[PDB]
Amino acid sequence: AEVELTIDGKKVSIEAGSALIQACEKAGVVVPRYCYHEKLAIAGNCRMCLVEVERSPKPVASCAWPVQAGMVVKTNSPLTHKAREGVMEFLLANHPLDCPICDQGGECDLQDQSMRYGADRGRFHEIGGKRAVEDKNIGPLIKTSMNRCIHCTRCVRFMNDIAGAPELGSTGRGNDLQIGTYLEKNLDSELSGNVIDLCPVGALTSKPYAFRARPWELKRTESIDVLDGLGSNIRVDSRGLEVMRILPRLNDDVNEEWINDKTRFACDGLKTQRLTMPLVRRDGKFEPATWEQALTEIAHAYQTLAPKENEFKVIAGQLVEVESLVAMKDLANRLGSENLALDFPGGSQPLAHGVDIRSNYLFNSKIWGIEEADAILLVGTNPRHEAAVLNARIRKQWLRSDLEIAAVGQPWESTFDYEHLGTDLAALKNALSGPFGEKLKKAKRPMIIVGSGVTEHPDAKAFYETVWSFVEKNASNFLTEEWCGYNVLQRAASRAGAFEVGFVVPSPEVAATKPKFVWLLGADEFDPADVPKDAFIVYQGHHGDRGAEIADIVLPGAAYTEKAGTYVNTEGRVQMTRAATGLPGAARTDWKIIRAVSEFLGVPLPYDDVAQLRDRMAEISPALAAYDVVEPVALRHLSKVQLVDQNKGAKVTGEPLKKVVENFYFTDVISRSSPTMARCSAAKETGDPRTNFMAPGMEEDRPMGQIAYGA
Amino acid sequence: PQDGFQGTRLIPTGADFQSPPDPFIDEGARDNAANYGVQKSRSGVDEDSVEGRKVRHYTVNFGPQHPAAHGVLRLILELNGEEIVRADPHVGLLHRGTEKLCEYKTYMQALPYFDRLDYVSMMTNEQVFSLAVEKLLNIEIPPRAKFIRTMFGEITRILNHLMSVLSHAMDVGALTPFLWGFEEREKLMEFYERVSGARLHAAYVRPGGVHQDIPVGLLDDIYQWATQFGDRIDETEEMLTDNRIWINRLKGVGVVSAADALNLSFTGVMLRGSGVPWDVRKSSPYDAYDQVEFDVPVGINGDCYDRYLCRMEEFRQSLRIIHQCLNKMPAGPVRYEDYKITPPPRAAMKENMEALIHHFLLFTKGYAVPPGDTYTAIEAPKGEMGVYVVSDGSERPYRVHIRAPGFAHLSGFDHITRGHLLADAVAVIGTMDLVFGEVDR
Amino acid sequence: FPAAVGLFGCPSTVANVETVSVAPTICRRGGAWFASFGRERNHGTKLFCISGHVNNPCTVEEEMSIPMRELIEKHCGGVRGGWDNLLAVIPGGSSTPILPKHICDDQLMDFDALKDSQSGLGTAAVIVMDKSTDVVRAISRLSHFYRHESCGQCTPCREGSKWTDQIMKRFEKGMGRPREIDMLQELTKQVEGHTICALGEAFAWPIQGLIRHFRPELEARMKKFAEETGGQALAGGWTHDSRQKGRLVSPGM
Amino acid sequence: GRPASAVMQAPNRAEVWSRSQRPRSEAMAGPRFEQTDFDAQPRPWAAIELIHKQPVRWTHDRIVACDGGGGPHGHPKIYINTDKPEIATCNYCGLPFANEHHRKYLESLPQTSYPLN
Amino acid sequence: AHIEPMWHAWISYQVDTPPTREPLTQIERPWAPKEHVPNRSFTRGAYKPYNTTQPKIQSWEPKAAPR
Ligand code: SF4
Ligand code: SF4
Ligand code: SF4
Ligand code: FES
Ligand SMILES: [Zn+2]
Repeated sequence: AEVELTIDGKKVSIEAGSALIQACEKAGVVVPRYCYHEKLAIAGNCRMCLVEVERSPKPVASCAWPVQAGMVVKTNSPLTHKAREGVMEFLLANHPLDCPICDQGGECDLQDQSMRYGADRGRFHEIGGKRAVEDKNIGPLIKTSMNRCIHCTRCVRFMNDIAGAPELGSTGRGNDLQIGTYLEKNLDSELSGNVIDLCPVGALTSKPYAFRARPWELKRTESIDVLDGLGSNIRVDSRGLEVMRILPRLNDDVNEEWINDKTRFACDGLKTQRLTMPLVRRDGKFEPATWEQALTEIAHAYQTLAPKENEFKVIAGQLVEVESLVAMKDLANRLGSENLALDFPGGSQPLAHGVDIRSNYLFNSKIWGIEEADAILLVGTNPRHEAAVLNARIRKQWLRSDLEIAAVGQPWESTFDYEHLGTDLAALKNALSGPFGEKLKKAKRPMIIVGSGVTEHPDAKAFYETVWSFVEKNASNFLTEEWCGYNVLQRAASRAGAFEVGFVVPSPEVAATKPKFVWLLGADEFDPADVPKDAFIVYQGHHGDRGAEIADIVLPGAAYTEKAGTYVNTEGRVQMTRAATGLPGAARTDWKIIRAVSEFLGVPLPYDDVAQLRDRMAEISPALAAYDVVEPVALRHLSKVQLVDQNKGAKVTGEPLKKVVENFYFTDVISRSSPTMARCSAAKETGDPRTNFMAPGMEEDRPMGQIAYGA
Repeated sequence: PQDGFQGTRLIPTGADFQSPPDPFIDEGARDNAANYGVQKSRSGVDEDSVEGRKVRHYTVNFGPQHPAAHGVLRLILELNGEEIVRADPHVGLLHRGTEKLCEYKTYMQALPYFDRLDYVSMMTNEQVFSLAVEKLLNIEIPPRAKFIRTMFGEITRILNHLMSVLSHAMDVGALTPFLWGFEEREKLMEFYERVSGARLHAAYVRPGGVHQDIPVGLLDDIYQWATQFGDRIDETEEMLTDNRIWINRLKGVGVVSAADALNLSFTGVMLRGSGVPWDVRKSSPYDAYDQVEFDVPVGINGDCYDRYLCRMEEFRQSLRIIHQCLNKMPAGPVRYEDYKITPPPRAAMKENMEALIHHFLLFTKGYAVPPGDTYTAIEAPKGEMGVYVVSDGSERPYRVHIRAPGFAHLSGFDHITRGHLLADAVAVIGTMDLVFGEVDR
Repeated sequence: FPAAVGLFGCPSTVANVETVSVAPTICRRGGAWFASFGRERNHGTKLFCISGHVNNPCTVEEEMSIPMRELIEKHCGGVRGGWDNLLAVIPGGSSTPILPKHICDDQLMDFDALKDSQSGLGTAAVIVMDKSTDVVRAISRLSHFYRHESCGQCTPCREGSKWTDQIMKRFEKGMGRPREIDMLQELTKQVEGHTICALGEAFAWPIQGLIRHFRPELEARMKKFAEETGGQALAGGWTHDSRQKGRLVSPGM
Repeated sequence: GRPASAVMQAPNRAEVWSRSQRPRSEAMAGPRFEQTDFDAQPRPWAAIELIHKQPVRWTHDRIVACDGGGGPHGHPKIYINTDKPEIATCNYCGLPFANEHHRKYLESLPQTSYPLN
Repeated sequence: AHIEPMWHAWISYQVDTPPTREPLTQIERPWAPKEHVPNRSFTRGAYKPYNTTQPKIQSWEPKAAPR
């Protein structure tokens, strides 16, 4: 129950067993902090949150003091003024005079709480000088400047608890206690860059970002990450033409103040291999074209080919937004094609789960549902390389509760413990018939999670009926008034939204019709068998990569940091990006390109504006008009039809499940063009813990340094 | 708001609350000689409302490209022969949006804007902005800063009056006093350029004191100048005070009564010329003024001649104040000793951590001014200069409005000038002492 | 609190060896038997490791609330070179404030009694010092001991045990001005009750007690260093002419 | 881009020293450079070459203080740890320091960043 | 603008010691202009400004793979 205390004269209620600092954020009372973070364990080390409490001889650490029945707390007394002034004097006594050369300046808690809570002048002038410690090499991503450390312990708590990376620590004792790894070794965690933001000071900073920007000259845009299927909420920091860095922002339902390194550190690939002009293939060379003489060249080819039903084919990639798929579905439909493929392997044939009921292809227990999960079965997915910040939530629930995890598929190095039940459908069949099925049966909030790798497999037909049959057998556990045990995990931002509007091959009759005109709508990981050699290929996208280099005509579209596009994440949350910058060169918005060519091809699309297309969108599925929320699947039990009734006789092959993410750093066009990810992969290949590994800086073997970054 | 869409109760207006004068004691149809048949509608046959909208008086654009315009004024004059029937001053030709630009600046970043309003009185303009922010900051600037600001406040007053009085004499035709007095002001801009690094836009007086301390030879050189400045006042006194052409160009010209001068928003000499004893440094003492003795020149006829005699007396009173400041200059800091407000010494910023953090935050974010609003006014050399500053509680002002004395004075131009000749308009522009950096802002 | 959650998260209690080494005797002999010694609120016997400038250092078991001089002058043979040669005693271990000769004369070696001296019984270690001691050196060595024995977890003792050590190392050789003695007094009181453990008190108390009874000694050698260098020292230990020799000296140093 | 005063990035260094530095040959080109005296153009010396002709300041102390040597004229006073067998550099001015405990190791390296002597 | 820098201060009464007797004219700077560098306006030696930074976005170099 919520107990009642008074803080600064005002009354506040809060659940018992809360920290007193927590009762302060409820009572609208500002309390200074360095070591305390809402998402970490309480450490008690900084001494900046000391407040006055009755019947208490000495100031109490508000972060570590349990709220009592009827305490009276003073956060503004002479005791608190004297403590905050004195602790600021201690934290600033061996702190380096490096505020001009530090990348935390203008965004520093130590200068903002020194200005608000400390004296204006220092009394520290010792002839002995300040403490100086040596710098450290913890990989290619995190530049070190350890004189700045104030010993808050936020990065060691994050690395050990949140991320499951127990390599960072604090060796030593006294004033010589030093954060780092004992041995000079790389930090191997996809959540690594999160210690840069957690760091109160700039001792742990970003190597790619070093010295480039100041925070006051940065425009702040609240957008969505599209580099995986979770739709992590991000803050995009731009200085005019150029994106400078990607920060996480709070969404406890989705990402929980964390982003992974690829979401974070691949933004430098937004400026490197871009498409800015239409190119028409002439005599085996790509020559520039005007937009008119590119759409005309497309229209002429389509007229010459005369594609009948389903000889027009469209493949959509990981980063496509719903304003493009709904616009492309309307273009192909009026051209006579229902052949609407997807970029993954097996993305050009009917899918094992259909798209009639949304609960077939979603994460039906929410991402927030893992917060309650008691038993989780994993089917053919590496939650680290697919949804890195969702993998952390599983670990968080696991450490603090009796959560049991087992998995079917390829073994993976994991941040949590799990039982490997096998690699194929025969193993999964024993898994449910065996102890983990009984564990799944006996548990409250049971959770089966199917990865999109299964949907790519030969036996997705058979895998998906096996799982759902277990679910339907076990409702009132799996299908209750408030619970959905069935989950499908998506690793690409475009795919749930593609399912939302039917952008999927309907029948093998459609899939068996060889196309002669193929539009690759941002598609770059397409299987070579899904693209005919003699088809007229049109590539639309923002990067010159595998898709653009095999096409006859390329059309420059927008990237996600320059469009306002809808994306649906793996659980069916509908989110919109916000443009951080304008369009480069002569690039267009993708749904305008599709609408523009509908003029040239003879079938113009009714809408001429984004609102008219978002009205079209909302009558394909009305959930697309409800942003930031997840709609409940009304007819949940109708998922039996496409999952079991439609998947009964399957030629099971027994081929084991695959590892669909070979390289975490390279998963799409933006990542494959990022210099920072190129250094992450290369350092991970050889283990070089050095900060300047393929970056500017002096080294012992590099006396003169280099201007090259990423080489 | 919503009710205004359709017809509702009419908002009451000054015409409604008009009252009829009592006929027992009313004497005369015009107690003012300003409206005594020296305006429009004193000739012709019909009024200019109907059947008269087809004709014009002789209308001449007096400025902007005009010497007597002293800059950037477009004074549209309607002449009946060589007599002014209507004067319409058109301003905004030096309007540069200073008050909007101040809203995208920190409080430090906005202070150089005040240098450029009355741009012969830079350090006085700086003071009124520095005293408004200091009031909203609830801080007390040290005694040495208060004595530097009053001494350079009166050095500024002399600099303005040299430009004002001798520009005014130049317009009436006297050339030589202008040349003599511009050596003295050329002398006094050394004192500016020695404490600041600028002859004109010092950026010296700032919220919290002054930017730097005066150099070690400055007080002796100011006193050396002071021992001869009396003779300078007397030789310009020697060409104009008794000159019979000076007396007949200014005596009886631009006459404003005491009760109308207040109603016209007149301040300074424009008000004190009419016989009112009023000085903002006497009535609301600021800085070190309540620590010095000075007299207040007050005229009795409210004309260009009395205003000239009051300004030539303020030369002598400013030099009198300056001497006392030199004598009473205390030791101590020239900046409030709080590094959360004023920048720390460069030595301290390079030596100590809390000094570096404070230097870094004061030059990027600025200091935060506690929320509220204030009207602060000082006796500027041209009148009551005021500022209305609204504070968010953040580091940028929400609103900075400058109350410029010459804006209030140029508005009463047609009131006092209609009926005089074209030369008398030139006489009234110079006695009213306009600088259009403050008029337009 | 260990009584709830302690070792391995289990209910726990920490107790000293001497505390536990008497309890069985407290039963076989009696609570009244043991409560027969010391003063009203202080009972029983005590061990007394009496080191320092005594002519016969030794530990001894002796009754609590014994006057210190008789404890020193009888069990340990008395102060080296006689009682008059005594200058100061640490009546507990290094974590208790120093006591000058003039208060040692009638001091009961007692939990409550040493408290009134603004000190503590501590561990009943008794370090005595002669009139030939460098007392600031003795205290500064302890301030150096605590700089090395701080864990480094919290801001006040990780930064304050090193800061206080550098001040004490300066104060030995008089590199400082007297108003810094007050500045060091303030520093210790910003540590005193602002820490995770009592080690912050353990390095602040010995400094404070030295300020409390030996400031003229601290003042005498600050004055001497000034005449030695031809000028009063600046804050931090810099010489008066630092600015003249092109050093960096903030206003007020 | 005919003369060397329009190609060499600096008189003391020919190539660029930053990732983003536009080469001089790529910025002295164009119509704005068609009747121009190239050697009259501002062509300052590269500081990256100059700082590295400084010799190492050898020291036995663990921690060195650098304030730029100018007193108030220099830079904010900082402290450089010299524990790694590597030349420690001041982050403000680039002056090189080494600890004598690595004198034998540094005088064995095939190359270095600053003159050891 | 033909007056050398140190003498520009002496002619301006900004110093009293002439550059003959002024120690700061002795700090050896190998990077300092050896020759006299006056105001170069109205000549072909007039300073021409330029971007010192590389462009901010790099376009794809097209690579049309063989069909
Ligand atoms: S962390 Fe960086 S910006 Fe903040 S106080 Fe320290 S040096 Fe200055
Ligand atoms: S490196 Fe940063 S997060 Fe880690 S202990 Fe030091 S200050 Fe805290
Ligand atoms: S007081 Fe205790 S916790 Fe704090 S630094 Fe000293 S030994 Fe460590
Ligand atoms: S916030 Fe409570 S001690 Fe650090
Ligand atoms: Zn340096």
